[PDB]
Amino acid sequence: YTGRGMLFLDLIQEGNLGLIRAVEKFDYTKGYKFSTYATWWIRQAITRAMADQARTIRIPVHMVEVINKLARV
Amino acid sequence: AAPVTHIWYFKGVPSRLGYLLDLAPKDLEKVIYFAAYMITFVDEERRT
Amino acid sequence: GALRFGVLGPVRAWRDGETLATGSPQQRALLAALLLREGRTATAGELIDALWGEEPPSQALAAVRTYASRLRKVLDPGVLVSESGGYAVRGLAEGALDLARAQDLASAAEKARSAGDLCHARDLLRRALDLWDGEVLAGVPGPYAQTQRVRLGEWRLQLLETRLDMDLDQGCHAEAVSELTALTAAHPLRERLRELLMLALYRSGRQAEALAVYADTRRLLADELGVDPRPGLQELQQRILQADPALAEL
DNA sequence: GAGCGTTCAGCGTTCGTTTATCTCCCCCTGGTATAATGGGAGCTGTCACGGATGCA
Repeated sequence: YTGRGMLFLDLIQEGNLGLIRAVEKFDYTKGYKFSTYATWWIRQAITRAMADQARTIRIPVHMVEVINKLARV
Repeated sequence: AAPVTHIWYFKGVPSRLGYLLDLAPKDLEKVIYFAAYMITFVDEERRT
Repeated sequence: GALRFGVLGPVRAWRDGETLATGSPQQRALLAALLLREGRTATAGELIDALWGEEPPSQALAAVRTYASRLRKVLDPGVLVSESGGYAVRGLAEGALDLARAQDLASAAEKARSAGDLCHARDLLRRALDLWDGEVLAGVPGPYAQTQRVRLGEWRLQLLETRLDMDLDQGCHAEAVSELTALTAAHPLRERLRELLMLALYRSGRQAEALAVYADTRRLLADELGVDPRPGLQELQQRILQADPALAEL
């Protein structure tokens, strides 16, 4: 997700918040590796922050998901 | 939340930074940008 | 079910000939303020200003909303749209508003004048003037309605002056004097109406009475304003004094 | 007095008002369970002058 109005190092720090979230909600009772669980939370934190901090005029999160959806189609 | 240091007063000619603390500019680059430690204080009396 | 609206008198609405209950004076103010934009949306700010001007009550916006809701109960669904936080009247047929109907007749009359059909032009103006059911926006409070009373009342007089000229051009001098005496009593400072009356009197041969019209008017304008009549009135007076034959030929 | 003539009157009588209720979408937040584990990347050549700053 580099090169979209957010600095590359800034993306790492916001994703880093997602990682600390994931460890508090992870356990061995599920028969799966930590890597599969973590990547969901990493992607969530990065994409939400990108929605909330890239544009000069802030756009609400649900308008942002509308425009990128229509752009791709 | 955390204090920062003015770009003007350090990182310039040495007539303005001045070596007010006897530290080289290479030394300063290492400490304020989190690459090397400084001993801000010693209990030299305790140690004795 | 065809909605028609009247603003050239008391603010009225009809549906299939049945009279609709347009409500309180403030609702007539709101309706008039919305009707005169001809489908352009009026913001809530403009509607508050239209009803109360510089001194709105602290909860005026809730009152405006109440009046807007009540209009929806008497008018058909979908005519009163809610748009951009304001309201507009939409979906009316052409000529549903008497003001538009009066405006359409007046524009055709100008073409008829340019085409030389003075008889039809007189009839078109006659049909137009009959739409005035008294005072425009009668009994409607608020500063916005006040501006329209003066503006549209003057426009009625402007159309009235033109019709008399066409009537006088066709030789109908004797009918015009009778209506003009009532009009000059109501509008004593409107010098153009006295100009038409004096010309009508001369063509009706009442030169001495025409000169009597000048003497009270000249005194009256001196009494209230200290001003002489306009040069157009002075030259017309002189042409009677010179017995100019070119005034009597149509 | 007859018969009607002006004009307060306070009183109703609901209509006037603004002011109080009450139902609804943008907006913000949280959550997904195979495994996934250290960047691309854009440069580069003016010119002189001087003083700091490194190092034989």
